[PDB]
Amino acid sequence: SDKIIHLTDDSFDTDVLKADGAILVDFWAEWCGPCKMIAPILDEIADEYQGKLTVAKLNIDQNPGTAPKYGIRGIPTLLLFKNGEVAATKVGALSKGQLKEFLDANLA
Repeated sequence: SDKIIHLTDDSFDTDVLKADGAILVDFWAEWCGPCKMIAPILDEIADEYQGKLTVAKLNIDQNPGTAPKYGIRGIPTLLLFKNGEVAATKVGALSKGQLKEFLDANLA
């Protein structure tokens, strides 16, 4: 993309778990309706939140390893990482407005 980290099983530790800041990970798949529905929305958020957090996308079919370690079932699942630790969790789609509220409240 441009600002979105395109994650893999092998880059997860470095990209997410080792990052000095907040990472908003999207677990998601090509066939998933709601994932695709929010994909443009993650684009918007990556812009508005520059220097506050980085957005990262793990497609859980091309990267099957990492999902089971966070007990993911329902997709999309958005996970806020704070310096490699999960602060917050949202399952399913939500609008841009609903995601602002989530981040703003959990980034504090």
